[PDB]
Amino acid sequence: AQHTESFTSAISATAWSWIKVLVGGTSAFIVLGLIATAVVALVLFFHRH
Amino acid sequence: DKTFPIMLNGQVNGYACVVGGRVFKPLHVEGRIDNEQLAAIKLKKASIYDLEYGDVPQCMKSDTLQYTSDKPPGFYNWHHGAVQYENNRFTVPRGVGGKGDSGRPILDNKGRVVAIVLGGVNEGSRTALSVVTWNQKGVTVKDTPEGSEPW
Repeated sequence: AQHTESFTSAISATAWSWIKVLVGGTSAFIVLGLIATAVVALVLFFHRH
Repeated sequence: DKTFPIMLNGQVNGYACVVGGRVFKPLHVEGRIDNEQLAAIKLKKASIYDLEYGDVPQCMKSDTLQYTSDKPPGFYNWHHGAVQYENNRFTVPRGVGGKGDSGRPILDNKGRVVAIVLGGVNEGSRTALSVVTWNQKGVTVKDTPEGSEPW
């Protein structure tokens, strides 16, 4: 072979979109509940006074 | 009023109060209620707001009514005496404030329960009670003064 092989040689554009959606699917659900966990703690702090 | 206590190894270490529809019990005490009808209830643990289950049948519900809004700071009824504070609890004298007196309700002049004691053993010459109540719109809140050991 005249060329050289790298780590990202076989990764296509359609395959790179799947691993950036599945990574983004977990990051969307994690920050949805993490915001909502601190939202009700603000109401529970504001409920007393 | 009807207030069934909690038995553990022959001594009484807590009290369980009954309001309209629901049955109250402090989390800090361990033991079995003397009412065998109340032992079959599936009481569930919760946060500091002390949520339990009123799974009692129809024949004895609404023993007493919980006190609504528009709270004055005047006279209030208590089992060992009287309390006269709305934002806080009154500096009741000694005798009351020992051990195993948790769960006793605080009633009004019409027999309506306003608060349930949980702590505040002794804070010098003035003793403050850590109770739960409703602040403005019926939302259950928990007020705790400084240095309130579980009583």
